[PDB]
Amino acid sequence: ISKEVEDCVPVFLKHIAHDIYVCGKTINLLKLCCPRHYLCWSDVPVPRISVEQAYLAGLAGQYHLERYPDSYESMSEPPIAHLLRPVLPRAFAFPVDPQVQSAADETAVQLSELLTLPVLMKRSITAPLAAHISLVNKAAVDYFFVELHLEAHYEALRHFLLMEDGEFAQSLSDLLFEKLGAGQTPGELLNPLVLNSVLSKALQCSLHGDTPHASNLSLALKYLPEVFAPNAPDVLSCLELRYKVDWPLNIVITEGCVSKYSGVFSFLLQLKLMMWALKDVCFHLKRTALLSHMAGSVQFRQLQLFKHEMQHFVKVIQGYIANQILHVTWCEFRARLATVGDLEEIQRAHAEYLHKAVFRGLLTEKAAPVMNVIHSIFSLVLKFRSQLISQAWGPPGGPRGAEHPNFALMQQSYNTFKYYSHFLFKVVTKLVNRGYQPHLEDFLLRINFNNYYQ
Amino acid sequence: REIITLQLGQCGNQIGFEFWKQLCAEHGISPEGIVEEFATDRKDVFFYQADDEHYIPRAVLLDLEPRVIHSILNSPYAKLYNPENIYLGNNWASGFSQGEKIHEDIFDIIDREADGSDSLEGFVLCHSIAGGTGSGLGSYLLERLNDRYPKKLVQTYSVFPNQDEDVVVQPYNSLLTLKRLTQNADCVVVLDNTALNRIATDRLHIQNPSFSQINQLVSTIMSASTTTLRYPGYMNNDLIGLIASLIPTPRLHFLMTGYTPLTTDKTTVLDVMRRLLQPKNVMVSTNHCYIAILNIIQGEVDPTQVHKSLQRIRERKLANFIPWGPASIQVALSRKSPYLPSAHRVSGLMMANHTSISSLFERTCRQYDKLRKREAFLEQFRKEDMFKDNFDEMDTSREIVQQLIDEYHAATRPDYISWG
Amino acid sequence: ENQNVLKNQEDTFAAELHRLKQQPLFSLVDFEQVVDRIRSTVAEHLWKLMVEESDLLGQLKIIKDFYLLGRGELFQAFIDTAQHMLKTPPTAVTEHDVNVAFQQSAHKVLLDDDNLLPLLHLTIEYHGSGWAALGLSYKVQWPLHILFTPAVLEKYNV
Ligand SMILES: Nc1nc2c(ncn2[C@@H]2O[C@H](COP(=O)(O)OP(=O)(O)O)[C@@H](O)[C@H]2O)c(=O)[nH]1
Repeated sequence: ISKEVEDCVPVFLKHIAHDIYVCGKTINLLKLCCPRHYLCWSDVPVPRISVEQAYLAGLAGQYHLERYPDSYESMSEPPIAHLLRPVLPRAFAFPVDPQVQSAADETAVQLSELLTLPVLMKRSITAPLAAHISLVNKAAVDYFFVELHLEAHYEALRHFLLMEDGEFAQSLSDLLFEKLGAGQTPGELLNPLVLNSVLSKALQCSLHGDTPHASNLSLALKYLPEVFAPNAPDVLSCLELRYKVDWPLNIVITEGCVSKYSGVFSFLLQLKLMMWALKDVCFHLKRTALLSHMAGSVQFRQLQLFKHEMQHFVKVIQGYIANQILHVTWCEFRARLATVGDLEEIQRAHAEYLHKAVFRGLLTEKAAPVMNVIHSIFSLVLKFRSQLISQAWGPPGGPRGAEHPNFALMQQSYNTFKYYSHFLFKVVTKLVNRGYQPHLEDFLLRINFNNYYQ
Repeated sequence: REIITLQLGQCGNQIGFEFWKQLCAEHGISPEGIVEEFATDRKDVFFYQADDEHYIPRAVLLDLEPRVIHSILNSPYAKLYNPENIYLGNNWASGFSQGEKIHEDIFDIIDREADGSDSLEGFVLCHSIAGGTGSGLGSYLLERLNDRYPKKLVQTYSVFPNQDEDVVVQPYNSLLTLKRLTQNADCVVVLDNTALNRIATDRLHIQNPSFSQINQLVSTIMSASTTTLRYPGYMNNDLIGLIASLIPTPRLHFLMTGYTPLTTDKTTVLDVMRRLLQPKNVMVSTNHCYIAILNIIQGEVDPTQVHKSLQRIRERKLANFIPWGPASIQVALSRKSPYLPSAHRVSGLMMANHTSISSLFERTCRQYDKLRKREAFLEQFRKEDMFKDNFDEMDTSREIVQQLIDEYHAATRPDYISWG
Repeated sequence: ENQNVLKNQEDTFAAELHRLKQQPLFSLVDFEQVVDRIRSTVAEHLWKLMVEESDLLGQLKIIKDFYLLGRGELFQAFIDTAQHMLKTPPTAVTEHDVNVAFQQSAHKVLLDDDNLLPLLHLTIEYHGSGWAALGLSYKVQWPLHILFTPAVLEKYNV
């Protein structure tokens, strides 16, 4: 803004030190991209140099449905193009009117005591520049937004990378999970072919839709696994969804920015992973189905419950993140997206659409402790539920704990999970009092809705 | 996977007829079964897709000695439901025996749809308890489905009948149905004729035509209970995830119903949530406590309100529960449809596991116990005696339902960790 | 002037001052006349903005409603619910404990509306009878900052 540290307060005032720099790069970018009707290089005009009952009910519904496009005409109102031009001759003629009085009054100001006003008042003469600046920013926004339909790119990235669309998220994770747990554990599930095959399969079977937007979707990996570990945790499996960006929005969406988007996919997937086996263990108890209903086992009843308690905690955790990010922060970003009116402004809305989602995610580094307890909790749930699957029931007579005789070991595990739960009840509070983490108030609020502990 | 609804019995066929009609207007559908021109939702589960967009519901309509049954056929929506799968006493035994001779053709009609669908996740029965033909036939079909299709999960929209207590054998018929339902239902959603009749008297002056008007009330609950499945969501998209939270122990699988707008014909979430916890909005008629509660709200809800709202209901404690299960109320949100009116755009429903429903089960068990001693209505009809000479299934049912009555109250106690 | 990111009488006034310069001998009355003409124009314009654009009547209602115990039901209840906590002696963690009690007291009256609460909190000081260190603080908007320098709120605190 200052030449070295030598800023010209006389000409820049340090005010247009930055504005001049911005307008220059934006006109050069839009024009660089292509002549647009509103500007089209020097096409801008005379800018002063200055410086059935169901069917009738259906028709009522048709009008209600048609009301939404009438409301959506307002969304599509900004790129008029033909009316944009009239504003400009009027728009630059309007400055001429101040510019008309200013020159004459400049003679009066010059006549009065050399300068009637302070020497610094000369900033009034350079003021018209702002007019060009306004036109530049507004124009860029339409090209960047309606012409390039940017919101849709954010909307799809949210849908597939943050897994908002429910069907797509469950299937891509589902096929992979069967394979990851089943075998092929030495990166035989990393065959580029299987990865691509599942991705296309996931995208096609999502049913939210097949679109030009679905393009640029890629299934990929970064760190290479030597082998998948016990419980097939893929606790950090480096499967990176990669999203290509077009030249203009390549500037709008920075590589570091999509680097952050990947993180949620990771944790969310692991949550889904946790979810998978549990549904399955209940399905496995339903696989036994006590099919020998002829024999009703007392121990069965007991375990039938241990599964539910561990299941109850993980359903709450997946719920907590969802409201915090899926409907609590995208709504905020959309209001900011509507508000942003300039390239720099657009960069900071998406920037905090994510700096915030990450903060509410708890993946933030300062919040490591809660994530750490989660790991211990999540590890126990994965490994111990896997044990009941390993064993098989036994002869039907009297009390029969021996059905899956390893059951005894699991009870010890049931108590370890509980120990962490109580600890987590104490951990969230330990942090809330020391500083301000308004987000964590929501965490604890849900964890113990009814008791010191459940 | 797509859901197949086995609507059976005259009463059950009446609420399936309306439920499908309710999703006809709510979804982009027409009486012919083709989509409307004016028409982002997940119609795959509930509606089969024909080649020319004839979205035909996967409804299985079972009829027995049909006379008023023909009324469903003489309707503008006769074309809408054309899987071409409809196949031809007031006693539970009379219904069970009739079902057994025709079991294989009705079961092949189940197979056809199962083969036709990409997949089949659950069988949702519009069951009528003590429904004359509807009960007995419904219990038998409940027993066959689990054996053949163990992998799938069953639900029952049981319209438990309470009319202030005509059927003189009503308690006996109901007693037998529950023993099967407890044993062979993965889930059951309970409704009450009197509870809804009391609501009808409350919201409206309608008293004498209680059955016709109450059909709309049962429907609004039924469409609403599956709206999260029918419309796209970030969570509980699958039926199973939803079912797990509502039923924490297998035996206690009966679910209570409520609607925040007793009259739906702005409101903040903090308000809509509080209405579910008032008993005037509930539709079901020693300490007692809920086992776990869930709620689904509809429309463009303001979200920040919910954090305030969820922490808000907590201070209010309007819902009192301390069961063996953890029991946090769960908050869900969905989109109100873009065809139907936006009047009362925000509108909610709650599905909850409550030990109070045990009392309704004990009242029919009370009528039956009184009736059993008198033996006033043993029927002794040759069908009844020949089918059941020992009459010991009623006693087998009595011990199984008493175990259920006992289990519920055990849930109220501090030690359901021990056997219940 | 700053915080922008108002009527232009500057010239008229510049002409006024310019004429003042031309006059040969100092006449305090004319200087006084022109200066107060301007002073008068700034205060009137300034008063309209703050009084209407940012209604002050409400702000004061809030200041008396809390600093001055103008809210009887809530303050009485706050004293009632947190009796023991405030009674016990001060330390570093009692501060959140009183505030959640003061928020708990806010919904205890049940007379609430959006926001209102965000602009108030309780401030306990320890190591320099908790009732002894209980201080109430308000968050002032920029326009009202001059009118409510900490000194006036500091006297209000007592
Ligand atoms: N909710 C509701 N229940 C009905 C309706 N009509 C009959 N019922 C119930 O159906 C039960 C008797 O079944 P019924 O009509 O005898 O079956 P049927 O043997 O096929 O005639 C009673 O318990 C009634 O409560 C209706 O329109 N709505």
